[PDB]
Amino acid sequence: SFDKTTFRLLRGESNLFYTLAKWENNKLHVELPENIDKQSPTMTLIYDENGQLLWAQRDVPWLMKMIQPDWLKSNGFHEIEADVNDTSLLLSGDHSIQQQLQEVRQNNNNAQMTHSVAVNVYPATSRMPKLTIVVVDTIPVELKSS
Repeated sequence: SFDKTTFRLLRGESNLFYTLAKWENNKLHVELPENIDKQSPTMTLIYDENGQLLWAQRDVPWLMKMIQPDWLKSNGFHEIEADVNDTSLLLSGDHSIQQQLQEVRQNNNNAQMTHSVAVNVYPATSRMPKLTIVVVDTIPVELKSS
């Protein structure tokens, strides 16, 4: 389930990467230093107006397969369910949550995890072509803080 905090985090990251991105010589450039890459747990994906991926913050095949093409045309919100192993492949970043994730695995037979997804479509501007930015919250809602 979405909460206001998640809405702001996802939208904020979307704006961060839209602002960071630049189009030059017919190509998208996302010059991303490491400390900003690790700043947030979220994972950002950027597609062109035809739904083709231009840049991914991290490459996680199972998740990419779950982002439906028809979700990339207009602003929206979506939730994707996945098993614990897939979530571990998506988080695979900072122990804190990871430690909690293993706790969930042990104490549940086949717990289902749910990941929050926000889609933001940016109309073309004088300096950037039309872009669709997808931001995935890598911390499943079952593990969210209160």
